[PDB]
Amino acid sequence: MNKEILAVVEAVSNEKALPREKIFEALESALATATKKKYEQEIDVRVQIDRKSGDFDTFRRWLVVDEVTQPTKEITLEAARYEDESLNLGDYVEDQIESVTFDRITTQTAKQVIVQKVREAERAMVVDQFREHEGEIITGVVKKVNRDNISLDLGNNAEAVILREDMLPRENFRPGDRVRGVLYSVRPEARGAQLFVTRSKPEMLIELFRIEVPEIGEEVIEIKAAARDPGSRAKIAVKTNDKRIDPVGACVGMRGARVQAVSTELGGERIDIVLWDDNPAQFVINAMAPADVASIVVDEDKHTMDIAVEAGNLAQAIGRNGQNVRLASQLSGWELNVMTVDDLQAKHQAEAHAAIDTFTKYLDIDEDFATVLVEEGFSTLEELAYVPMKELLEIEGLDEPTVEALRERAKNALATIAQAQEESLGDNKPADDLLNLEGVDRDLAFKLAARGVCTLEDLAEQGIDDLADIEGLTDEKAGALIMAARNICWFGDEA
Amino acid sequence: MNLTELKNTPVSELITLGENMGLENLARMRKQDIIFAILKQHAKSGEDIFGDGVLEILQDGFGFLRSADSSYLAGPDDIYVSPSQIRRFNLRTGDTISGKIRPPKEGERYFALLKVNEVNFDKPENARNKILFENLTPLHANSRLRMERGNGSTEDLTARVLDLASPIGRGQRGLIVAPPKAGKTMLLQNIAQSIAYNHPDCVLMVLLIDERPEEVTEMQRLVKGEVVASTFDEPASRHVQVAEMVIEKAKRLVEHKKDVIILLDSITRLARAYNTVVPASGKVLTGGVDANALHRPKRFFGAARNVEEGGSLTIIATALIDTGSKMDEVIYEEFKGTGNMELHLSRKIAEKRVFPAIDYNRSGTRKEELLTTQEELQKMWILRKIIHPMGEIDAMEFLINKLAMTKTNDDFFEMMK
Amino acid sequence: TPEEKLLRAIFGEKASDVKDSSLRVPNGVSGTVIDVQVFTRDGVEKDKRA
Amino acid sequence: HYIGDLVQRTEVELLKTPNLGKKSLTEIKDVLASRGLSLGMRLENWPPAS
Ligand SMILES: Nc1ncnc2c1ncn2[C@@H]1O[C@H](COP(=O)(O)OP(=O)(O)O)[C@@H](O)[C@H]1O
Ligand code: BEF
Ligand SMILES: [Mg+2]
Repeated sequence: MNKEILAVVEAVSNEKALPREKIFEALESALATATKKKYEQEIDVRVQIDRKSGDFDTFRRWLVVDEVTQPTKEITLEAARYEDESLNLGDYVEDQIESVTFDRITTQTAKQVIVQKVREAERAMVVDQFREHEGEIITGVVKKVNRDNISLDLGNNAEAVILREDMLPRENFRPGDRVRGVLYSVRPEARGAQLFVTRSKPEMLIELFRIEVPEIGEEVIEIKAAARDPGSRAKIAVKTNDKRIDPVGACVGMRGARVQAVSTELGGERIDIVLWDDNPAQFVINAMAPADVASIVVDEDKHTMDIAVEAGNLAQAIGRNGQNVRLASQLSGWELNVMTVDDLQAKHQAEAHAAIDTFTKYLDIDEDFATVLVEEGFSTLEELAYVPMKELLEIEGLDEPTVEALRERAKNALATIAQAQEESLGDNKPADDLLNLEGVDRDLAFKLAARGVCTLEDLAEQGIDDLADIEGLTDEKAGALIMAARNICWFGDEA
Repeated sequence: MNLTELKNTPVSELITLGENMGLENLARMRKQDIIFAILKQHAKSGEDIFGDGVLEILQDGFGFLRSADSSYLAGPDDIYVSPSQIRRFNLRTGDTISGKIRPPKEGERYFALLKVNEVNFDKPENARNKILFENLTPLHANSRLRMERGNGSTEDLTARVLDLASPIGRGQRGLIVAPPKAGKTMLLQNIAQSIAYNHPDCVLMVLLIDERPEEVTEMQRLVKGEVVASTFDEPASRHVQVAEMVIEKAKRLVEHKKDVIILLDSITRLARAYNTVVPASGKVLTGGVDANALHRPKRFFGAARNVEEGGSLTIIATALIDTGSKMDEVIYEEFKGTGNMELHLSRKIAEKRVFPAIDYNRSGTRKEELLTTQEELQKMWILRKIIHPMGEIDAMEFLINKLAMTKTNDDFFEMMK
Repeated sequence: TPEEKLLRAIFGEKASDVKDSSLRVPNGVSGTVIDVQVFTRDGVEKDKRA
Repeated sequence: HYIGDLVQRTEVELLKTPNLGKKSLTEIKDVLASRGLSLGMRLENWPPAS
């Protein structure tokens, strides 16, 4: 009995993978799946065999929840006065006494459970390693290639998987080659593959440099950030502490040697090494290289950067798929816009001096006063609504009638915004065909349109439950009204 | 109804009570079973019970409430407590949990505690608003506790002897080194009676280890407070059980800012019991002890400390020597340097019927200035100096003579001058 | 694998015994057993019914 | 006596019924809620046998 359990727990081979705690948790699960067969009532039975102290004791988990099905494990939130349960959750009991013990089929079940758990413990150890050793590039020989993933080995039963997005779109894969990658994820209690290696994630390139460039690793060239389109293009912004270091000529090597070497190691991936700057504007300027920009409009609130390249290099500035921008949009994490080609491509002198259509009636006491003022900007129209008098004194012509007209126009704007709010709040529009229906007055029509229908044809296609939660009516008058509607719409045969 | 209100009553009285309650004559079952059946009948009558018990946790998770007269042992009168209360209040070992209880149905064995009412004579919020024992700052003995009775009796001798040799304070760790036949048990009785009659403000709790049943009866109804004993009718397992009971109870009561005095006799017996209960580690040292078999006794003797923020824990423990064996000698070696208070009882003066037989030479007190004031220390020092002329036997003569002519400390001091 | 060998050894006697390989009555004929006769080979352990 | 009234009885009144502990309650739960019924509901046509 319990002595046999003690013998078999002291006789397990993988005591490092399956210590006594996990062994008796296995036995808990085995007794649970055994009691699943002992009684027709599918129940959970923790048994806490107390491996060190004694033998098993079948417990009946109250399994606190409002339902009743399988009532051996059904208790509501307060049925805890008896026996001193006194708890809304966690209170458990032992109703089953002298349950079935160790039939041969249950022995076979415990056997298969313990062998699959030895496997699962090997998996748990290798994934603890997977999680701790999240580090440098690792070599491995592949075993199987598929359309969605490939499988790799290192030796000593070190299985790993490289997913489709982790590979390259054109890197030919066949079972038997030594491929190198970077361990990236952590998955403690997975079911399929254990280790996860990638060759396409951005930081991979970082570590590439960290093992290639002799400068990085001693923290003289602090790599700032990087973005990557898998197997296509890797942009990377770096920052140096020393002043006599030239990362434009040191990180790449001698006429494209280090960058070219790490590109061949990547499997044919272009790389753009850029110098990181503490200014996001200058950073997004230099990141889109090779490209020149003379129109920089950076707004911090909406996270945008109007970075317009001069006309002519467009086909090279954006590139295929917008890579040179996308990676930039992934380097800083901002948004970029370029649409202008010839019509005032400055995008900063244009919008500042193109308002001849909206500023037609602003100082409409007499148009012969002065033109509009671009010193304040006159370009947001809403933060402009309330400005202090600390700058409302430089321009000439601000007589008292001017501020009186300002107040009148403020009243007009308040009235128009109130009208707009009334129009946008009344998404009901009760037409005459809705008020003319007998028994449906103005508030009833408002609510009927708030239900979701604003016409007459669809009204006849709703039940009593669709009119439930009615305010002003009740299910019998509901049925009366829906019958009148289906008569005037369907049973009337009129149009 | 309650436990002690029935347990401090004799067995014949409980039998008559159970027969008066209309029950199967209970003179056939033990007293614990008598009270168990009486409580079961009272709960059958249509009401709840109000019980009290000191708390014990094993590796299982729920709690056992042991009673006082049971010497904190396993029995049917021990109350069951669901682990939910332990998860709620984190009630460690050493709570006299007082609360409402219900009778057990079939499939159960003990009464179940419904709700908490009293946590060590305090509000259950103290169960959630308190400080643990391992975190406070242990200090030296600050308060001075007088030992002399004050009647001029013939056993007052012993007390006043100690008072003029080495007084006792709150938070002290006293170890008495004495060979067999030196007057140990009546010394325990004398000092306990004096501390409980002179200072009822302080709380007493006496521990007896490996004594005779008549000694247990003479100890239990003679001194105040709880008298916990563990004789030979229980194995070393139940010995360590009651020992850990009383130590965690004292720890929790001290955490509750209470003064707890623990008399213990002897230490070698509990050390042998522990050696009996701890398995071997492949090696045997001098005397036949283990490596970790000393860790339990060490902890047990060193749990004493003075709590300057509230409450205190003092222990007065006797040791066995001159037993012919080695293990007792090495145990005395290990425990003579760990205590902050050492006293010795001689056997040569004891066998001459000259009591008490104090070793005025090897007697000492750790940092006695915190236990003795200005001219108080002056008097004590000059008397130590004048007794210093090498003497054991006629030194005991001088002490006992000048102590028998006189009644208090100041009388002796002002008549010797 | 010797792991499986020591496994099936320490758990008594166990292997791929899913094989039914058991006699049943022919489909269509009823009856009531009134006698059983078992004969063992010299050396084979006799069951309790024998 | 009849479950016609126990249908208007939730589990709150199970452990409040005197002398309903571990095994009696176990049976009350098993042989009731394993036959398809639910402890606590409401019907409408029990009087007229229709
Ligand atoms: N203070 C005392 N006054 C008179 N007799 C004493 C005193 N102390 C010890 N004795 C004598 O010594 C003996 C001690 O016996 P016992 O109590 O069994 O020793 P122990 O206390 O060491 O176990 C007693 O018989 C008693 O007569
Ligand atoms: F009672 Be004696 F001191 F062993
Ligand atoms: Mg004695």
